[PDB]
Amino acid sequence: FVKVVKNKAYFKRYQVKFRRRREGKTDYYARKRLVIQDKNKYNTPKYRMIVRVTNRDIICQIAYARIEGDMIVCAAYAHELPKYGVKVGLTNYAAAYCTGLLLARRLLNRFGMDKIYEGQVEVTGDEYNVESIDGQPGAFTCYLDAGLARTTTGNKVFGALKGAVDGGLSIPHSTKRFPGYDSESKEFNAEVHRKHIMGQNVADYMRYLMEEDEDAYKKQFSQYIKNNVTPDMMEEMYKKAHAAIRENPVYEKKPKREVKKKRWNRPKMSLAQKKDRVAQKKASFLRAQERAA
Amino acid sequence: TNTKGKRRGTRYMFSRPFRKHGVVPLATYMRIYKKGDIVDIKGMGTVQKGMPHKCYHGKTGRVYNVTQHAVGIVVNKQVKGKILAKRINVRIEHIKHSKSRDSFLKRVKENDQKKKEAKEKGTWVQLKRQPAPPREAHFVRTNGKEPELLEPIPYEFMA
Amino acid sequence: KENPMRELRIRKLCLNICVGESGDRLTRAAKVLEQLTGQTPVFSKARYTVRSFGIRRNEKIAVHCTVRGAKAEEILEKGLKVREYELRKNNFSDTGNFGFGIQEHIDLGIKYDPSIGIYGLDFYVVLGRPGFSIADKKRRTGCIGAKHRISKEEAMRWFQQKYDGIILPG
Amino acid sequence: GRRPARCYRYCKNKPYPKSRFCRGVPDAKIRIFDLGRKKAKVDEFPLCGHMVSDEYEQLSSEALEAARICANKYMVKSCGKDGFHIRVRLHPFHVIRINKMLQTGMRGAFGKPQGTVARVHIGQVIMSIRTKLQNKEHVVEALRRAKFKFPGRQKIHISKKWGFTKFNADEFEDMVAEKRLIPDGCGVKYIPNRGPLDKWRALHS
RNA sequence: CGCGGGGUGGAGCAGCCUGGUAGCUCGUCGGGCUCAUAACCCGAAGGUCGUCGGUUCAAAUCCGGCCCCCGCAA
RNA sequence: GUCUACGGCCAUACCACCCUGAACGCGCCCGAUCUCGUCUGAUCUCGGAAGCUAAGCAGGGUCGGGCCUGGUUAGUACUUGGAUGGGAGACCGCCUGGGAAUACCGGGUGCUGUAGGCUU
RNA sequence: CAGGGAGGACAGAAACCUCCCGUGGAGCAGAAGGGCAAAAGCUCGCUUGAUCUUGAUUUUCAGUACGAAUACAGACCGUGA
RNA sequence: AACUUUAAAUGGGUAAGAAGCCCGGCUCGCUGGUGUGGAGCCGGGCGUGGAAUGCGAGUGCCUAGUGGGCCACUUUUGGUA
Repeated sequence: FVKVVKNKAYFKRYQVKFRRRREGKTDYYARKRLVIQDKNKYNTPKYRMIVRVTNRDIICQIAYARIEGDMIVCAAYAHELPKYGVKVGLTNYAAAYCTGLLLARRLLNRFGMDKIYEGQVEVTGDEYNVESIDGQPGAFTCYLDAGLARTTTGNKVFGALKGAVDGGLSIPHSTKRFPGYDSESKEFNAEVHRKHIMGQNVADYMRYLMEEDEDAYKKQFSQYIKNNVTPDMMEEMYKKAHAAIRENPVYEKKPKREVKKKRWNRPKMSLAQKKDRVAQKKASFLRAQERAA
Repeated sequence: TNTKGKRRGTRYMFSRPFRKHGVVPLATYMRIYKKGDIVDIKGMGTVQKGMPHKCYHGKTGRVYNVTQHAVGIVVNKQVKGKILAKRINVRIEHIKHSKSRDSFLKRVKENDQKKKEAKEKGTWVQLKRQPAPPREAHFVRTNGKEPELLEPIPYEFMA
Repeated sequence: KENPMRELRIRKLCLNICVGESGDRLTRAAKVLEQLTGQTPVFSKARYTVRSFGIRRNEKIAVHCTVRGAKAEEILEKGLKVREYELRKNNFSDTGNFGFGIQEHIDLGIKYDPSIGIYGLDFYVVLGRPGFSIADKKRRTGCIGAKHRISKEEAMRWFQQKYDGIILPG
Repeated sequence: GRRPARCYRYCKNKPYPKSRFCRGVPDAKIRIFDLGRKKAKVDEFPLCGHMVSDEYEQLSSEALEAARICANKYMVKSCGKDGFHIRVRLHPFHVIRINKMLQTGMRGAFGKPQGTVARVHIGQVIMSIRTKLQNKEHVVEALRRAKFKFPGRQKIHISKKWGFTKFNADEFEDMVAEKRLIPDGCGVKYIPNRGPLDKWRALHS
């Protein structure tokens, strides 16, 4: 035959990697260039913006590194958008912009900076940057945590970036990965970026399914029909959501009802039962062997 | 004669421990260092920038200057009958806090805790550390069993 | 009452032609794959020089293409008509895949032309199951598990009910 | 020919085995470390002898080769060619050096690889012979005749182990009885209660 | 045992450092020329490069341990 | 009780096989018009919600391997200091202190930081 | 990655394609050691931080130079969102 | 000896307070969600002098001779010695 690969010596000399690296969640090579802070700052908090695009949700958090583990100071989820008038389409580019804007305005409310650094209110998609006002507290600055997501042009991770910048956060960025950036001539179109922010790219597809075939329209989009979201008013719907986010960005926690304190889990079996299993296994194998002879 | 290389004879000393290779743990990078912190030095082979010289391995010094990615540490080196208080620039990967100093800083707290306390009570509590004194007179109980006898075993050739 | 995503699907059908020589010999066989798959194939280059075959290191010696979706369903149906729906025991792999080699491309239903010539090719079918995309995704890569794997026996019997192709020893 | 063994006797320098650094070494004289009826089971040769060294000194490969023949020459005459099994437990790996000359003198005096030699300590077994229990004084006599081929003095000891195994002879018949040892030809295999239960069923069925 | 150097169709040779194509003198064999030999003419084969291993995209080529011969060191 | 996002320590966490997963969640999954990228929407990106715990994932089990931690090995090997100790030497013994590691035999098989859910 | 197993016309021990295992057993310009797996290795894209100028320190040390290097500071940049 | 999962004894750094703690407040052109962080300045309160033993310490000039060594226990290199 051939030699066995995973022998006794394989596991003896095997070094396991980090638990997050084994699960494939952290990118520690990039994390070293990330949130950790220069030694002449002496616990100056280095804030970073964590944006994760999930299958049914979009998570936007702001955290800074600590020795017990990095701490979330503010978070915003895409499922909070039903409160702000966005029933469905919670994972598109337009939903990432609203999630980033909700995180942006919520953080400024908790720091007393709601009135200062308003940001973009009449969104166009241009190259906007927040500038600190003299005689006033400085503008909040942070950096984007792309994670393991491939950052190409038009990524939803940069959609939450645009919502955060327009909310009053000074995040260093370049308008190369935003949608509408023409690759061949190297220029950025603000109107095309506005359409993706306003969800008008989805509006073209739903209208495209009107002319081609009705059956694929109901299969591809079902809750759009159920919640009565035609392409016409999504530009009005997102403007309603943008105004609703800025007027009340504070979060209210759901009340915690008393838990029944029951274990759905399988408890770990103790040593005495472990030692009893092999005594019963050995005794039964002997008497079953006795019936054969 | 031997060579005068920077890393001559550093085969095992700068090497990584068994099954401890790979990515450097990130808690070293996010540990603070102030001026005058007692710091011991232990070289790491993963990061080749800012490695201390082989004469500073295992030594303990104090920090005087802190840069972005490294700190400056005053260390003592014996050079042919004299000790030179010299300064080196060592990167953060090579640096741990020395836990020799905290025991004195720990002990000062209970010396100060027992100084302000019991001053109103007047009880004189001993504060100086004492070496292990001779044990006092005590009684050993042999209740029941008599102390059994030990016999030197006869020799037998094991091999 | 088996689970609906335990149904055995076809992940990819891979085609490859190794003429073992660059120049006019190789580029004409690429157009055979172009007009059959409907897509431009990608050339396959030599790993190292073997002076016996007349090849060199990094010399273009093969051309290959991978077909997905319903087109791979149609080409596999076309290919087994050439082999009259029969396979040997050893053609199936231990991981649930199989393949075979046909004599030439004219048996598929494409007319010969003098400007290209005659070329043989190679079939290989990579079977799959819903959930095989975990092992090659960038984000949360992981194994598929022992129950979810396709055994050799399970791949052989899938060929029996679907295409009614007998597997005789040889 | 070669130098007398008096010079290369004491454990002078560090171990110097044949490797990349020490090359061009001629082959050692001893090549057949085991002889007799070595293709034998464990239950017919319980008695084991020993030749235990008594000095921290070096045994050359020629001395091991010479004492191997003398131990075999007497043992064959006594119990035949297949009533025993001799084990030479010293493998010569230390290469010795010769400063071969032909003027230079001590200019660049580093030794050439003359031959091999085996380090042995006090209380270490040089040769061990397993055989049947009744043929006992033959082992002592055969090992007595091999003592003259070795420098210094060494003792002959009758082992408490069952043959070449590491288990006592008085306990050996017990561990077979409730199946704690399995005879693996020349040696025996120790089976603990730590493995999977499937192999326990195989031993009991 | 040390340094400088060589081994290759049957006898002698080239071709290596700057590797991409192994040539030539004599010689062996077959036919022709002559009554026959020689001479001459026509045609064809014969070169794992001493062994092992590495290298480069490939080793006669570049490198290291080892067999023989010529004369050298003491 | 448990999950998700970001982590700290980096196998008590890994590996092999099997069993169970209420709710949310994570995912599997449905398509390529737009952003984007490939031979191929397989990967990535984008747009979604018909089906599902099959898989990923969580938990548990194996007289499991590995890993962690103890006993034994053993006051053994070794070693600081000492002798007008022994021995021809090789080496050994004693006083004074310190003190290992295999084989073998036991126990365990992830804790925890911030934010946000679910079991209402 | 080295390597191993299993398959597929030529194709065999190896020419090319596919699947699985694979803690590095490959590779990093070289001799050796240390170090490195979403990299320091392989492949692409863009560039010239291989640019200019003060100081301080380490290494051999006499604690002098040269060479090499280490943390900085001021500019001008490259690259990446 | 140019292998190592383990791994001593001997040994090599550091600490055992008054130049130490605990407060309150100013300055900064350094860093900025935030009198954030750091550093420097002040002012104030704490003496059971915070292990054993032993000993007065610190410091500046000028400067001869020396720069062939050898032997002894233990460790060890080359060499048979």
